[PDB]
Amino acid sequence: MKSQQQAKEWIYKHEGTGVDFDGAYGFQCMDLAVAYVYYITDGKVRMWGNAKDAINNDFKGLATVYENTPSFKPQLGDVAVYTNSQYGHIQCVISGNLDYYTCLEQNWLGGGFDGWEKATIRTHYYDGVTHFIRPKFSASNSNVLETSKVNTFGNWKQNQYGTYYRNENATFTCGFLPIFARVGSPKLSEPNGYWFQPNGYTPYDEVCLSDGLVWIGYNWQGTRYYLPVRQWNGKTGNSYSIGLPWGVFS
Amino acid sequence: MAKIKGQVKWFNESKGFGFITPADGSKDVFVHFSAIQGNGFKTLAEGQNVEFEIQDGQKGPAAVNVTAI
Ligand SMILES: [Ca+2]
Repeated sequence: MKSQQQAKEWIYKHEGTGVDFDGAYGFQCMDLAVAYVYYITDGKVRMWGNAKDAINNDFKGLATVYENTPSFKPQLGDVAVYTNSQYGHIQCVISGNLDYYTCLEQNWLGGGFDGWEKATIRTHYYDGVTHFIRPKFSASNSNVLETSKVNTFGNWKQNQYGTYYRNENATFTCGFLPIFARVGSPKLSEPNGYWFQPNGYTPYDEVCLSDGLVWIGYNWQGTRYYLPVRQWNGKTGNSYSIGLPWGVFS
Repeated sequence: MAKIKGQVKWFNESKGFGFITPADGSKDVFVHFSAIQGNGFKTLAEGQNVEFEIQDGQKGPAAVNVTAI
């Protein structure tokens, strides 16, 4: 688990940037909070759902949900949730008092899809937040996530087309949003495939780095499929990094 | 530079997403609630005419600028 200071630096380092691990197209409000909670929990908590659903996730003892009571002061690093709209809204608190708080957020104005709205620091006079999710920060800075075996390049094979690939036997369960599986090759330029539905799952036997994504390779009804499963930063060696998952592995 | 016509195959108004089947008879296109052009909508109904642009992203083809009829 990471420190309050690292959350502070993360929040400000992302001021003005588009945060899009993908999932939904553009810079949505839940994309920012999902990326943030993933980061400060060193990878242990990947929130699923819409913005309003965030208070329903399993925080694995790494955070407390609080209701917004007229006495409650948000703190730096808290996640502010709006539960009483259709799909909700969510923000990364920077500072708080009893009259207002300030936060980093995406899609407050509705520009996330079109891209003209990026993560922005705004002020809110308690205009709909119903809960605050407080991380249980660690006292020291942590780099667990950055050094994790998942973010360690290790050994990969490579074919003549530049696809890095490995054998791996595990199961992947799709998260909240569907993902389009590609026939025959892990290539976003392959137009054939089918929509892997949320909460569906498959065993898989191969993992690939192709087209800026990590993919799983698996077999289904006589056909070989490749499913994109998270972002890859495009780099090999000690610069290699991959993003938060689009499902759950086991 | 036309926009595709298509049908809301289904939409889950609780979760905020569904699928549109283009007229050109290609891949089912993912539609997300953020892609419906504001104006007090934020929900589409099963089997209704919609016109939209198609964006190809890492997760698959997604519907942009979705408009009723
Ligand atoms: Ca996104």
